[PDB]
Amino acid sequence: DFHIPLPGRQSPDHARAEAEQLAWPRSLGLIRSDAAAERHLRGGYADLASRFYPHATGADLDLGVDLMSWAFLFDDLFDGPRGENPEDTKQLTDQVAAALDGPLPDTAPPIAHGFADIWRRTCEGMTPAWCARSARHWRNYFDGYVDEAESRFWNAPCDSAAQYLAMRRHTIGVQPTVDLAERAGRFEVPHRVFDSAVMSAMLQIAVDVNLLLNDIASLEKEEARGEQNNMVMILRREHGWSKSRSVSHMQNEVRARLEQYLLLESCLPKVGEIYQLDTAEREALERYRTDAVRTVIRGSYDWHRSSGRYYLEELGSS
Ligand SMILES: C/C(=C\CC/C(C)=C/COP(=O)(O)OP(=O)(O)O)CCC=C(CF)CF
Ligand SMILES: [Mg+2]
Ligand SMILES: [Mg+2]
Ligand SMILES: [Mg+2]
Repeated sequence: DFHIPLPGRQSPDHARAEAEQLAWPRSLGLIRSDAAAERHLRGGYADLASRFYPHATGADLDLGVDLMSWAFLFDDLFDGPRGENPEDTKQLTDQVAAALDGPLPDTAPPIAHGFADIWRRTCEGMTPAWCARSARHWRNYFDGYVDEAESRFWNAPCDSAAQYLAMRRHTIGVQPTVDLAERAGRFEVPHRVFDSAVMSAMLQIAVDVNLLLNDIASLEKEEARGEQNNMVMILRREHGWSKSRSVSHMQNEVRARLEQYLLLESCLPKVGEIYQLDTAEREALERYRTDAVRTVIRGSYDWHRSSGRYYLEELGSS
């Protein structure tokens, strides 16, 4: 339990989105057995999308559903030996990230064709400058998986919280998730305001809160697997604390960050005057605050407590 002073929201079209969530990944070759389908439904991935994107319905919401489907199918391809070899991790991430640049060869693994279909749908109808900034966010995410594989290979665990966050902030995938809230909402935050120091601090709070929530929710699955790059394990190594002290420390950190997040929300009216936002930009920035940044913070908190997540080698083979 944590202090998330934000209203819980869920798309009114969530029942349909959960009922139809399997048709897209099955048609892409991402779910190939019936047991794989049930394993997927147990993740609650359409549920998570409907809470990340409460403002989306219909096809817009289905794009968010497919993003969560692909994202967790993708992340599963690295829990095994591939996530241990940075050469093989890079080999796969480069075939996925290639879709950001052009058409994939038909020999690409299905996980890459899945990403290509999502990225094609994310960009259509957005400004080219928005597509380029989002493609950069994806490349940061893929490169982060190669850094995590480098840490496991050379058996160099993250010795500090600082060194962990510099790596986990990219692999958590929050920024590509927030980017899709703009696409699913059919709006764009003023690009000069996205780059502002105030917005970056708010975005960084949303990332930190998410990875802290995830490191606590999946501590058992990572303790039973000897993983050393988890915030509760790193705090015990960095500060010599117990498990009960590090966990309560992480509650205080998500506590302090969400109060600082409120402080920054109150600065946005002044931030808009600084960048001379017209009324339309003022509204798009308001939508970004409530339908993209707030939703990625609150939506993750509700879903980490309800997700069942707390044989796929075919998807990464040419
Ligand atoms: C791109 C997205 C998800 C991809 C899957 C990712 C990055 C999952 C990151 O969590 P992991 O520690 O790698 O494994 P887990 O499933 O939690 O045991 C959006 C979901 C946002 C999250 C924020 F925390 C997922 F936890
Ligand atoms: Mg994982
Ligand atoms: Mg991972
Ligand atoms: Mg985890």
